[PDB]
Amino acid sequence: MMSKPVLYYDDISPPVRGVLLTVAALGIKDQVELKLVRLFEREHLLEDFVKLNPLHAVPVLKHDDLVLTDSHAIIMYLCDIFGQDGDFSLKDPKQRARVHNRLCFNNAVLFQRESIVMRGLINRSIVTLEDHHLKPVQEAYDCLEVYLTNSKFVACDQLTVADFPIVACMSTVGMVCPLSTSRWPKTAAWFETMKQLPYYQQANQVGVDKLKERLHAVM
Amino acid sequence: MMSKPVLYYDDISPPVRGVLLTVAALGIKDQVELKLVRLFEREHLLEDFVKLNPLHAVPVLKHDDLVLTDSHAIIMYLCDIFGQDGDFSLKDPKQRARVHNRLCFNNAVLFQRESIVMRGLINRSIVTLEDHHLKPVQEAYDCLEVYLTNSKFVACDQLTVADFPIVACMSTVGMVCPLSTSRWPKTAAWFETMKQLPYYQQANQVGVDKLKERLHAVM
Ligand SMILES: N[C@@H](CCC(=O)N[C@@H](CS)C(=O)NCC(=O)O)C(=O)O
Ligand SMILES: N[C@@H](CCC(=O)N[C@@H](CS)C(=O)NCC(=O)O)C(=O)O
Ligand SMILES: O=c1c(-c2ccc(O)cc2)coc2cc(O)c(O)cc12
Ligand SMILES: O=c1c(-c2ccc(O)cc2)coc2cc(O)c(O)cc12
Ligand SMILES: [Ca+2]
Ligand SMILES: [Ca+2]
Ligand SMILES: [Ca+2]
Ligand SMILES: [Ca+2]
Repeated sequence: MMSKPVLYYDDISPPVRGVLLTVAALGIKDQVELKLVRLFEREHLLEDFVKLNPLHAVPVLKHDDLVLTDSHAIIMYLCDIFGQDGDFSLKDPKQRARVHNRLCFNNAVLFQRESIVMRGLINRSIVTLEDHHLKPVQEAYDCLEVYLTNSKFVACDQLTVADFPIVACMSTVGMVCPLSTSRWPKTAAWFETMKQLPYYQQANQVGVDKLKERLHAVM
Repeated sequence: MMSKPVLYYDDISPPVRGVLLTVAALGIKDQVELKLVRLFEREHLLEDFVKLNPLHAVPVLKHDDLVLTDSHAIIMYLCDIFGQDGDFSLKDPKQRARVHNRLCFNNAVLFQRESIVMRGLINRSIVTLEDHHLKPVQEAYDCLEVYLTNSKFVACDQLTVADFPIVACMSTVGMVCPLSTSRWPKTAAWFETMKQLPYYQQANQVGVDKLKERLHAVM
């Protein structure tokens, strides 16, 4: 009779996969109900979903009357109510701020730059990738490489929920802007490490593979 | 001998002014030291600042060894350590998530759309504003109008720190995409309310006026 959060989702979306990765890492796959909202079917444009989220985007989390409409806020909230006593705890204010700071980096920099390119490719706004498209992504790689020089994972020396949105993005934009282990060695090593998490395949690779298939169709 | 946070800032920046508004609202203007980093002088490109923040952007907050490089994470952190027992408290997990959700809206939607237009204008990438420029801003207004129909302020019925980044942005992009009280009545009424906060003039209007002058020069 506990209230279960409901995650409105399409796992081709990197923001969605950041949450899926988080749900698995926190061990709460059984406490979060899923509700599929298929982007290529345009189910995010249905009147109910637009009423739920005027941004008409996934993911969305509904928990009782709480409606979160950004993967990054969903991730922090799931940590608060399910991860306070574990390895992903955000109880310490400086630790919470370190993690939040890198969530902001993903939301405002890395995913923004990935989505300009990916949205243009999907809607056929771009047919050929020019340097104007990939240079901002490589600048984001440069920043990530600095972060992963200063700590072992994106926000500190331990894995945190901030690694999950960034790796969801990294594994997506990587198909059009591949990581060079020589130019970004700390980032490549971190990427390889994250792919080895036991839940990486079901929480992130499935969705990447579906998007790769959609991109092969449009290119 | 308490450690004072240091805010690296230029108040022409809406993200900076979201923090300045927060600092005043929390009553901590005396607990946060300021360090000016002038964008038009290119002080954000100096080697020290780039080492501090590879994104070479303001604001930055340094507190002991903690370095936050996004206004939205700075705002949440200042609430945690200075506002836990007051009217802007984020101690409740659902309240924190509501506020964080609208910070994400500002970081990922409203400010992103404001900055594409403002950056293009400043660097002369755009000389005339076309519908491709203002339509995404008006879509963001449509979402904000929904939020302000469901609650009195952006995140709930009380003023929260989420109102401050959004009003910093709103007062900036408003100079190129004016709010229509007939098309967005709840947003206009909220905007007028925020302008009446006693700290609005020094924390936000000064910086807007400087940017208006910079825009008059470039247009
Ligand atoms: N900042 C948001 C971004 C969400 C987002 O952009 N989702 C995309 C898929 S990657 C979407 O649903 N797009 C549909 C649309 O924009 O109409 C988050 O992290 O949740
Ligand atoms: N998401 C960041 C954005 C910061 C940002 O874009 N700041 C701009 C001024 S509005 C800047 O310093 N730009 C300089 C540059 O990009 O080189 C935040 O909210 O702090
Ligand atoms: O934008 C999209 C859509 C999408 C949205 C609406 C629609 O009708 C069909 C596909 C689907 O997957 C994505 C994955 C990304 O990594 C990204 O940056 C953007 C998108
Ligand atoms: O981008 C800028 C710069 C800027 C950055 C670097 C520089 O060398 C000179 C001005 C200054 O003020 C801004 C205000 C905004 O509201 C915005 O969206 C973007 C900017
Ligand atoms: Ca179930
Ligand atoms: Ca309906
Ligand atoms: Ca002082
Ligand atoms: Ca130096």
